[PDB]
Amino acid sequence: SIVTKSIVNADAEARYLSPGELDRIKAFVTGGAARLRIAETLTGSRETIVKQAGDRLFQKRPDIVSPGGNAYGEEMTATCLRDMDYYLRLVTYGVVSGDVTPIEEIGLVGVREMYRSLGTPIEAVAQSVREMKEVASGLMSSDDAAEASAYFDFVIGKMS
Amino acid sequence: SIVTKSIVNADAEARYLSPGELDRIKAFVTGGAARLRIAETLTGSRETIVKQAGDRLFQKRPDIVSPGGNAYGEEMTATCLRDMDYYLRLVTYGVVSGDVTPIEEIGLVGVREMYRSLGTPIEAVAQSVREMKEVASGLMSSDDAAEASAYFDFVIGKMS
Amino acid sequence: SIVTKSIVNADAEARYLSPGELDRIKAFVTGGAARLRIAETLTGSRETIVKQAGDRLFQKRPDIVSPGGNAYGEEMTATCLRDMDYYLRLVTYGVVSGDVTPIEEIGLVGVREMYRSLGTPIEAVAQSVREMKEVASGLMSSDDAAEASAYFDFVIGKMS
Amino acid sequence: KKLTAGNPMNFLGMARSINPAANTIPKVSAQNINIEASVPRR
Amino acid sequence: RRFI
Amino acid sequence: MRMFRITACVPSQTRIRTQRELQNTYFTKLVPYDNWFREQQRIMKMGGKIVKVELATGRPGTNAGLA
Amino acid sequence: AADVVPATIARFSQLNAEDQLALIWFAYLEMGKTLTIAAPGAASMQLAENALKEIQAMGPLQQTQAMCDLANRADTPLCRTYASWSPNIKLGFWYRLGELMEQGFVAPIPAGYQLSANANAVLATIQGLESGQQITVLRNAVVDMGFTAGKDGKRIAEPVVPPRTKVSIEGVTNATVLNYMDNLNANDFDTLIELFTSDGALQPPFQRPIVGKENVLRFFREECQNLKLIPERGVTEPAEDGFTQIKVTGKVQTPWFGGNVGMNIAWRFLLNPEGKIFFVAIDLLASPKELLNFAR
Amino acid sequence: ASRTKVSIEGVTNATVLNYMDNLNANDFDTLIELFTSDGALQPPFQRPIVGKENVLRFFREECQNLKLIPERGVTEPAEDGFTQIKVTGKVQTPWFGGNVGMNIAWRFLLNPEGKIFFVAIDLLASPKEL
Amino acid sequence: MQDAITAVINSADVQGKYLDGAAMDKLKSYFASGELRVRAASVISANAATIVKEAVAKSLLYSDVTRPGGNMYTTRRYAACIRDLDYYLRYATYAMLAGDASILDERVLNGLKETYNSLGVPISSTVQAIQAIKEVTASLVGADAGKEMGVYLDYICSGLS
Amino acid sequence: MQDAITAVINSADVQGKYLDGAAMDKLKSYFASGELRVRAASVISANAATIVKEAVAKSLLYSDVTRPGGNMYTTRRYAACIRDLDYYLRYATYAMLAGDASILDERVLNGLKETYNSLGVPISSTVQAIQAIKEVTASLVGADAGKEMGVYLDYICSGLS
Ligand SMILES: *[C@H](C)[C@H]1/C(=C/c2[nH]c(/C=C3N=C(/C=C4\NC(=O)C(CC)=C4C)C(C)=C\3CCC(=O)O)c(CCC(=O)O)c2C)NC(=O)[C@@H]1C
Ligand SMILES: *[C@H](C)[C@H]1/C(=C/c2[nH]c(/C=C3N=C(/C=C4\NC(=O)C(CC)=C4C)C(C)=C\3CCC(=O)O)c(CCC(=O)O)c2C)NC(=O)[C@@H]1C
Ligand SMILES: *[C@H](C)[C@H]1/C(=C/c2[nH]c(/C=C3N=C(/C=C4\NC(=O)C(CC)=C4C)C(C)=C\3CCC(=O)O)c(CCC(=O)O)c2C)NC(=O)[C@@H]1C
Ligand SMILES: *[C@H](C)[C@H]1/C(=C/c2[nH]c(/C=C3N=C(/C=C4\NC(=O)C(CC)=C4C)C(C)=C\3CCC(=O)O)c(CCC(=O)O)c2C)NC(=O)[C@@H]1C
Ligand SMILES: CC1=C(/C=C/C(C)=C/C=C/C(C)=C/C=C/C=C(C)/C=C/C=C(C)/C=C/C2=C(C)C(=O)CCC2(C)C)C(C)(C)CCC1=O
Repeated sequence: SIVTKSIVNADAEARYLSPGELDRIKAFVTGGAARLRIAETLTGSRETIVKQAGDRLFQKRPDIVSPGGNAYGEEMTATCLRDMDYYLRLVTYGVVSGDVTPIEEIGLVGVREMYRSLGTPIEAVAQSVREMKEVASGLMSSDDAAEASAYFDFVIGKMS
Repeated sequence: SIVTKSIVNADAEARYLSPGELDRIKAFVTGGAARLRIAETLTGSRETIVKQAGDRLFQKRPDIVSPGGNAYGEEMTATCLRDMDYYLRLVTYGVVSGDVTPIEEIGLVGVREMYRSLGTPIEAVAQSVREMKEVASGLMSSDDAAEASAYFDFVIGKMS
Repeated sequence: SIVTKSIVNADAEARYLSPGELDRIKAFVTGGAARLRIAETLTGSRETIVKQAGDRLFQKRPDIVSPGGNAYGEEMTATCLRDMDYYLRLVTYGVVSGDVTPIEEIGLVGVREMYRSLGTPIEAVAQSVREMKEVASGLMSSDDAAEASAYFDFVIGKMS
Repeated sequence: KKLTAGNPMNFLGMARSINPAANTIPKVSAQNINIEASVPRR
Repeated sequence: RRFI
Repeated sequence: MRMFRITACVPSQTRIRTQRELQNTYFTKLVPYDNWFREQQRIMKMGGKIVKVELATGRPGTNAGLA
Repeated sequence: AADVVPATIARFSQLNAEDQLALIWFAYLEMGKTLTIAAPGAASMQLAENALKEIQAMGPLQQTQAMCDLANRADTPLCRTYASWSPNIKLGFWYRLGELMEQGFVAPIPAGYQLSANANAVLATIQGLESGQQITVLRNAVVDMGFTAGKDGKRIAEPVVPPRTKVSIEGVTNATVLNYMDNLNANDFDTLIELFTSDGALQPPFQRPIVGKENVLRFFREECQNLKLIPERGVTEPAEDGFTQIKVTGKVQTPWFGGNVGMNIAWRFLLNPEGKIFFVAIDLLASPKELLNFAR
Repeated sequence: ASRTKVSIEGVTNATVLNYMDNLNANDFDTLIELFTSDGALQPPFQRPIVGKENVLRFFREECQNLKLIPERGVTEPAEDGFTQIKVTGKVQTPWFGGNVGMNIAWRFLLNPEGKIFFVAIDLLASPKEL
Repeated sequence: MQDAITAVINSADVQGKYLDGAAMDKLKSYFASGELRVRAASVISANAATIVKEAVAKSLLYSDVTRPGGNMYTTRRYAACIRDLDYYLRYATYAMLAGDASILDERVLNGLKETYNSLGVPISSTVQAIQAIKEVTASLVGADAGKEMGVYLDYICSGLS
Repeated sequence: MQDAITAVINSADVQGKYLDGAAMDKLKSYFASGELRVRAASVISANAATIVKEAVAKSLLYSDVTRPGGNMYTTRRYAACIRDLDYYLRYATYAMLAGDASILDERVLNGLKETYNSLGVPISSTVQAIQAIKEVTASLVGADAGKEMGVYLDYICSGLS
């Protein structure tokens, strides 16, 4: 989390947390309720978010669900949607922890290698998350969306 | 080249070229005309090798030439055939040189970075080279095809 | 052999053997019959090769078999002939494997330290191997002797 | 300007002659996929 | 996508 | 971070060293998790025998919280 | 609660081995019209390349037996090799066989065969599905064929059916040619060679003349297995020294030296003034089909 | 002999006539323009050859100083717009085997534009193989 | 590491004897199999990524191993698993080329079993994935070469227990 | 590094062209010279130590450079000087085999002047020594091969001057 990251940064210098590391931990913990709300709104409409996101992706990349595409066929489209729900679940982890480390450790370290082996076009996986950010942004207030979008965009950037 | 490859192997050990290396070089120069004939064959039928192999590729991978595919549209399709032409020419460089380094230094180092930046599905490129290997093989005797196949397989094995 | 050297070279780059390295391996196994012929020749003539070499050396170096010489007396001179037989056996190993590596690992690493400890004049050991080379080269054709010369020379070179 | 090697214009005629067939528009719908029951099990 |  | 504690016996191949060498021949050391694969490969290529490997730090199966 | 894809897969599993095999063939025919097209590039078909060469090299009887073994889950090395492949490879492998069946490289389904009542209904259900659902059902129809050491077994095997007239030529009625064409299409080399003199010679397509009864005899045993050559028209005249020079043309309904099922062919018979053939020339006539072309 | 153009009975195609003139003239460079970018050529007893560069290589490597005399050829249409022409003649110089007395045939599959999309040179081998 | 030739040499050298008829036979047999090994090695290198792709799809994907709670869950661990298999195939190819498993003892089975037991990597699933590699390779290189590759892939499997 | 063959390939590659007839002529010319280059290379390697010994004797010994205070004086510097001459001969042999001097510009001459000028190595004396190496090896391999080796040893000398 933001706490582990601060501690690691401080232990790297063999020293106690600086004022700023403490301020941000204090600010983050006071804001815990807002983060838990965003995590709850995302969790509640996860089914809606992914399926709406999938349809938008296909309108963007009809090739991937056409003969020769990685997600072609019912079971493969279902696996592709399954992956969109994975990366939604990790985005809720990022929001509550205030840190993108849980996202990297679970779903972005070696992702490029995993999708290379499977033959999935990873840029289309980035677009899928770009769709979920849009769909999710409409289910929440503008400020709940600004914080949630940051963690979506980190996934988008890491998958390019 | 076979000469450069053995020289760099010998220089890396601060030694003169070994008798085994010198014998390999002697055989290569003495079988030189046979290799150049294979390269002449590939060069002269480059139009049909690329066209037929490209025609087969899009049948094997229709998605890449569908909406949202990297090679959708005649212009993108032209660049894909250009790329296949690039790789065929490199195979002929490897044939006459008796070594893959001319192929590697020109078109395989950083190929993953280049095609991921462009969004091209690299494994489909491996397929396109594979298709060129059949068309080329069917234009020459089995022994000649075997000599060229080694270099086709090297390109295929690297991108894939 | 050249097989291990190729693999060790390939494993340093965490890569498969390139076509050129595989071609070299194929040539090496084809020439195996010639390698075995030479080694059989040396093995079959080993007793006469060492005996004549010893006579030639002692005429050139009467000091070593004179009083105070390292090989003085029947017991010591027999041991000196045994060492010559050892290095002839090593040269046979180099022949069949096509490389000097078995010679280096069994008989040339730390060879100076051992003989200096025993009080053996290393230059007289180097001379003995020269004598064995002369006698041995007379029992086989020009090509076969030229092949075997590299391994005889290698022992001499490492004994300076 | 005169076309040079590597220029994809040199292969437009080959592209047009091949005239590759695009896939038909897919009719798949995310809303009608049961993700849990459809993902393969091996 | 056009290269012209 | 996760860390391995590894024991290895690395012999000498191409030289007869005269200084004391026991310290670099049979040793036990801590290796960061992210260096073990590379380090294990290097010891193997130098002819070393990996005699013991332990996960000194961290837990097996962790998904989040590797530090 | 439609759940069409798995329910359709359930129906296929109930069909007997014969119906399953017949169904997928007729599904292959619909591909591109009512069923989805194939994308073999999305499968690692190099895994099945060796198995596909073995089938091609088989006799017509063995080929059909091989595919019946696949549908019957019989324990054969091909079925074991089949079972180790991935679902996409399996489907792509069956696709290749269907492509070759149409190309005549592999033996076809029994002549004038008709899909059964149950199989046709399961086909129509597949025809109404969306593209993505079709491939999924098609993937699962074949996923279980071949041999797997475990829980598997079919109730009824579906053996292949156990199974020659005179060929008419327009303008040619020479018996010597008639015996040859009928003997050739009958693969009766032990009889066809007796129409060639001991010093005869044959010229295969894209080859030099081969001189010798034993040579010509061996050639038939090698490069003319299960080969069908149809003559349609010709003409007969004496040319020189009493030898008769007949030029009968036609078509070959079987791949041959890079030829296709629909390639026209020509024969130039040169036989003795007193009987059997001294020379013969065979030349497949080139046409928009130029897939038999080498380079230099 | 050189100062007379080639004459073929029953055929008047320019591409063929130019082909027969250039082939005898030995100017392979002028000869190969008649072939299409996709054009092929079938040497007798051999599989076809595809590619102008490859077709030329056969010409300059195997078709040196040969004289062929067209005798009588026929023309007919071919599918897809190709004009199929058949020409029968005789060889003079030794050629793929056979001297003087062989009978040659030249099956031309001409591209509507006029270029030689395919030509087949066949030696109708006499009862003596030569 | 020692190839088949150096193995025969070492057997004679440890006894301090010249290469006798039986040792020459072993050298001859290795020489005669050389073309077949180099053929199989060329095939494996061309399809190496594909071989691991299909072996994984056959033995690991859509199972408890890759679902949450499985050791191959997470992209981090999935990629780590793909790497291991990639190294197994390549080293089995070296061993096949060399005609001797010593390289497997030294550069594969040297601390690997204890690393796997420390991290909780399931040996059973690893052995099945390797066995799937052996099945996939045989479909590519034939039976004579595929049996040889299976010998050395089996060596790794039993090395991990 | 670039040899005669890759010089042809590179000249075609920079224009994006397959190898045409003229390019194949250049490759043939080099293939025809292969036997001469290989034979010369083996003779030089078998005589490298003696080539340098005679080059040193006639060009360096019994002069200011070997007397005390000289750059070749002290056993270390004498040994370094022989080692350097071994390098020049060995890389010239590489270049002669490759039929291309680019290896000399890359693996010999790069920074060589700076090295010698900072150490006080006499540039004229090393050039005279290399020229002596050129003379000696010519009398060993013949005029044709001697003149071919002369190109690449003269290339080094011109780099140093
Ligand atoms: C000689 C009486 C016996 C013998 C010796 C032998 N030793 C080795 C290898 C090593 N020996 C040591 C020992 C030390 N290194 C040190 O730094 C010190 C402390 C001051 C000691 C005592 C070590 C560490 C090694 C391995 C590393 C190395 O050699 O540098 C060998 C070679 C082993 C091999 O197979 O490589 C041998 C032969 N062997 C006998 O049979 C004698 C009875
Ligand atoms: C959908 C937007 C894209 C797509 C997806 C797709 N993925 C697979 C298969 C797998 N995906 C994963 C991913 C993960 N596992 C993890 O543990 C993590 C972190 C939580 C991730 C991200 C895995 C492991 C698989 C393998 C299957 C398995 O579950 O074992 C497929 C199927 C590929 C196939 O051929 O089986 C698909 C279709 N495909 C696209 O084209 C979209 C861009
Ligand atoms: C894949 C089939 C299975 C699997 C694999 C897996 N392995 C690790 C971690 C490591 N694997 C190794 C392996 C090697 N080191 C060597 O020197 C050799 C010889 C070339 C091998 C094969 C090592 C050293 C590690 C640790 C260091 C590192 O991974 O960089 C993991 C990760 C475990 C974790 O907690 O991160 C995994 C997942 N897991 C399965 O479930 C498959 C059956
Ligand atoms: C006498 C016991 C042995 C002997 C001597 C010998 N030496 C040479 C030639 C040279 N000797 C040296 C030596 C040194 N240069 C240094 O810088 C140092 C340390 C200060 C030493 C010891 C050199 C450089 C030469 C080369 C000639 C020169 O000085 O320019 C010779 C002549 C060899 C020849 O062929 O010219 C001889 C005879 N020779 C023996 O046999 C004795 C065992
Ligand atoms: C798009 C896409 C793809 C999908 C590709 C697809 C959809 C491929 C599907 C291909 C299909 C539908 C292949 C079916 C082939 C059936 C054959 C050869 C049956 C022969 C029957 C015989 C011999 C029986 C004869 C018989 C005999 C003998 C009898 O005696 C009497 C009975 C009977 C008549 C049965 C890929 C998977 C490639 C990749 C991924 C991807 O995106």
